[PDB]
Amino acid sequence: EKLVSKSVFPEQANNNEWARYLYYTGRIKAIQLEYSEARRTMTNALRKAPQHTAVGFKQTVHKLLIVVELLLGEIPDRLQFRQPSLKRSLMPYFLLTQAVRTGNLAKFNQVLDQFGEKFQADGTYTLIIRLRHNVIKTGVRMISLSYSRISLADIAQKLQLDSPEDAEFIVAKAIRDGVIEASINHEKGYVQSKEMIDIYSTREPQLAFHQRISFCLDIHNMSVKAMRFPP
Amino acid sequence: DKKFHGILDQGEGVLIIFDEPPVDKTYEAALETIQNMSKVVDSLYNKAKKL
Amino acid sequence: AVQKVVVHPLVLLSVVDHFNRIGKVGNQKRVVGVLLGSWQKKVLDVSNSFAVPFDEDDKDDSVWFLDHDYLENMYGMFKKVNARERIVGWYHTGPKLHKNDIAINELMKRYCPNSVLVIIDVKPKDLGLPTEAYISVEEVHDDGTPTSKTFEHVTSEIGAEEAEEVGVEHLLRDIKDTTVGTLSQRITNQVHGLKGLNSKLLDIRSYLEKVATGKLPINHQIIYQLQDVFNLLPDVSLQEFVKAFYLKTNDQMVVVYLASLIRSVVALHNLINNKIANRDAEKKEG
Amino acid sequence: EQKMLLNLHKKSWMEGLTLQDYSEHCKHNESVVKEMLELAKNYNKAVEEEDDPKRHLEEHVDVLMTSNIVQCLAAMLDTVVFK
Amino acid sequence: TRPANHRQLTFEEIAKSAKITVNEVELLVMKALSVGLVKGSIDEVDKRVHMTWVQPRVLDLQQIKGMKDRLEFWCTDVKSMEMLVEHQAHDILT
Amino acid sequence: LLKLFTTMELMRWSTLVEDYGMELRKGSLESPATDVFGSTEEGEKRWKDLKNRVVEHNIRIMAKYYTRITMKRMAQLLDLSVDESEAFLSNLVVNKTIFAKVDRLAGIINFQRPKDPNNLLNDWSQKLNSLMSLVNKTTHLIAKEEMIHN
Repeated sequence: EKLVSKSVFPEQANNNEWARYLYYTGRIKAIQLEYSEARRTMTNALRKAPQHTAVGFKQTVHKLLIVVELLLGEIPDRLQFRQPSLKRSLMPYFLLTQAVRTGNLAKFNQVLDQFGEKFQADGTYTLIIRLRHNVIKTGVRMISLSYSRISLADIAQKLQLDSPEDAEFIVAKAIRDGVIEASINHEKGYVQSKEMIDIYSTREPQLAFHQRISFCLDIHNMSVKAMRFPP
Repeated sequence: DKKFHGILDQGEGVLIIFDEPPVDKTYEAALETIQNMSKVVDSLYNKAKKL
Repeated sequence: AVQKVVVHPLVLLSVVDHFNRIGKVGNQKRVVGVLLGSWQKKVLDVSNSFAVPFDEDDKDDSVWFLDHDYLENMYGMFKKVNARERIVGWYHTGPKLHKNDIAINELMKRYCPNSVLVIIDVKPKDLGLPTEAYISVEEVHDDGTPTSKTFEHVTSEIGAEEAEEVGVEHLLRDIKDTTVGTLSQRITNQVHGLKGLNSKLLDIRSYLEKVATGKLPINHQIIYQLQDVFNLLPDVSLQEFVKAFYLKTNDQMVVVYLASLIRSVVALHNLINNKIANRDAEKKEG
Repeated sequence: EQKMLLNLHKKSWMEGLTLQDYSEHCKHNESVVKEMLELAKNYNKAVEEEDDPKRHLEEHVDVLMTSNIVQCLAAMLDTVVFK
Repeated sequence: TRPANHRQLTFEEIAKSAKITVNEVELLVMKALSVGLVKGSIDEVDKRVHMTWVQPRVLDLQQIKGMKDRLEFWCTDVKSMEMLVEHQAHDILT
Repeated sequence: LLKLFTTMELMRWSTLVEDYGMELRKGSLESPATDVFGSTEEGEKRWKDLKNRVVEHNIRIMAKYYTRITMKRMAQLLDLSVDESEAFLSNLVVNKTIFAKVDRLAGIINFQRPKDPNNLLNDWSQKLNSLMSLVNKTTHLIAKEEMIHN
C-alpha cells in the first residue's frame, strides 16, 4: 500500500501488466477496507484480462471480485459461476453467495467448515470472515432497494434482528458507510429513502458525457499521434 | 392499451393527464449509431488480425 | 425621422482619402464633405460623397466657411454623372461634433430638409461601427425644459453594393476570415462580444459617474431606459430555468459525445489501415 | 483603409453572445444525427466489404461538434454575464 | 423597492401597505396591469403576484450612485469572465 | 356598457346588474328601453346569454392575466357557483375557446401551457437579445448626450 501510494503505475504499459497491477491494487484496497475502489479496480482488471488466455488469473480475479462485491452487499453476476472454465473453481463461492443471499448464517458456517480451508489456499479467509460478520449489509441494501418508507420494526422483522433499536443502529451505520440512501425519522421510527430526482435534469449526465468525451478525444489523439509513416 | 395518456393515483384517487413527450428522435438515432459503430468495431476486430 | 442609414464602403473610403489628402499638409480638425445617396420607404442608403473646401476657427466656435457654390456644382457634376444620387447629408472626420456643426447642418437642410450628418472617425480604428448618423430635431422637449437644437441619433450600418462587395473582397484577399466560421473563429467572435459588452458597460458606468458627481446633468429620461436595461436581467439560478438549461446542455452533450465517438472510431480505423499498409509495404519490399 | 474596409462584414459584438434558436438547434441536431446514422450504416457496409462514408461522416461530425460546442459556450457565457 | 431578485409580492404586505383588504389587492394589481404599467401575473393558491416591469421612473442622486455601483459590479463580472475565457482559450483563439 | 367590454378588466355581474337592470330591462319615460332584454321569455333568454357573454369576457380577462387561480375565487369573480363555473369552464375548454387545466382535486384552474425547455430557453435568449440591443441604443445615446454637453 505504501509503495502504490508513492509509486505511479505507467499508463502506457501492456494491458497484461495493467491487469496484473489492477488485480494487486484491488487486493490491497480490499484488505485496506476500501471495498468500493477495490471492486472497481478488480472489475477493470477483469475487463482487461486477455480474453481467454489466462484461466488461473481470471479465476483468481473472479474469486476476489466476488468476495469483495459480497462485502459491498451486491449480489454478483450469476454467469460467473456457470462459465466452463470457472464453474468448479467458483463453486465454493457459489455456495457462499447462495448462503449469504438466502440469509442462512448456518449455511455460511457450514460452507466455512467444508470449503473455507480452500479459501486459505486462495488467500481470502480474512475477507470471508469479514463477510460472515458483514452479511446483514446485504439485507439492509435489499430492504432499501425494495421499500422506500419501511419502518424500523418491519426492517428488524425482515432482517431477523432481535430488537428495533439494533435495527436503528444497523440502518444508521449502513447509511453512514455509503451503502444506503435513506434517513431515519427517529420521531416516529420510519426510514425514508432519499427521493429519486430526475438525474437528466441534473449535472450528472453532463459529467458522465464529459468523461466519455475526454476518453474519446484522447483515443483519437493517440491514434492520430503515431500514424507510423515510414521513410 | 396506450389510449389516452395518463396515470391513475389510487393512493388518493386521481387520474393525471400529460402531453406524452415525443421520444427525442436524437437519442434514438444516437443509440442506433452506437450500435452501428459497435458493428464497425467488430469489423475492425475482424481486421487487425494481420498485425 | 429616419429608421436607418446604410453606408456603402465607397463613402468611407472617400472620406479616408479626403482626410489623408487634407491632413497630409493642412494639419487641421474635422474635414467637411457632403454625403449623397438614395432614399427608400424610410431608410437612407448613402452611396457616394465628395469633399467641400471648409475652414474653421477655434475662436468663437462660429468663424467657419463651407462653400455654397462648390457644393452646388459638385452636385451638378455628380448628377450629370449619376442622377440617382441625391444630397442626403454631410460628413466630418472629427471624433466629436463641435459647437459649429449646427450651422453646417442647417445649411445642408437648406439643400435637403431631412439632412442627416454622419460622423466618420477616420483616425481611430476600434471595436466597430466607424459611422454615427445624427439628425437635427426640434421640439418643446415635452416635459417642460428649455429648448435647443440637439442632434438626435439614428442607427447606422455598413452595407455594400455587389460591385463594391467584389472590390472590397479582392482588396483584402489576405486577412479575410472564412465565412464558414469554424470553432476558432466562433470562439474569437464570442471573445469579441464579451470585450464589446465590457466596453459598453464601462462607457455607461463612466457616464453614470459623471451624472452622479454633477459633471453632467441628470437627463431624467432615457436614464430610466438604462434602468429598463437593469430590469431586463434574466435572473438565472431560477429552478425552472436551471432544469431547462441542464436538460438542453445534456441534449447537446450527448450529440457531442456521439460525434466524438464517431471521430475516435474513424481514427482507430485509419490507424489500423495505416499499420496494415506499412506492414504490407515492408513485407513486399523483400 | 484596410481596417475600415474590414468594418463592412465585421459582425457586431451582440452577434458573438447571441444564441441560435433553441427550437431550431434541436431540429438541426436531429437531422444531422439521422444523416450520421445513414452514414454509419454505409460505413459499416464499406468497411466490412473491404478485405465515401468516411469523409461525409467526418464532415457531419465537424458540423455537429462546432455547432453544439459554440451553442453551449455561448449559453455559459450568457448565464454568467447576465445575472 | 423590491430587491429585483425576490420580485414576487405577498398578499399581506400589499394589504398592510395600501391599507386595503386582502380581497382588493388582486383587483388593484389587475387594474395596474391593465393600464400598462405592470406586465406580471397573478397566482392564487399561493397568492403571490409574479412581477415584471416595463414602466420606468425618475431617479435620484443616491439611487444613481447605488445603481452605478451595481453596474460596476456587472462590468467587473463581465471583465473577469472575459479574462478567464481568453486565458483558457489562448491556443484555440488564433 | 359598450366601453365596459372593451376594457381588459373583470366586470362583476352583480354590480353590472345592480347598475343596468332598470335602465336596460325596465326603462322609463326618459329611457326608452328596448325589447331585447324585456320581461318576455325570449327577453329572459337574451338576459341569460348576456350573462354568458359577461362571464366569457371575464374568463378571457383572467386567462390573459392570471396563471393559477383557485376555483372558488373564479366562482366568486364570475358570480356563479363552483359547479356552474366548473361546467362553464369545461364547455369553454372543450370548444377550444380558451386554454385551461382544471386541477379538480386541489381546485386549481392553471392557465399557462406547459413550459418546455426549448421555449423557456428561447424566451431567455430573446430577453438577452433585447437587453443587448437596448444597451447598444443606450450607449449610442449616452455618446450623443456627452457629445452635445461638451
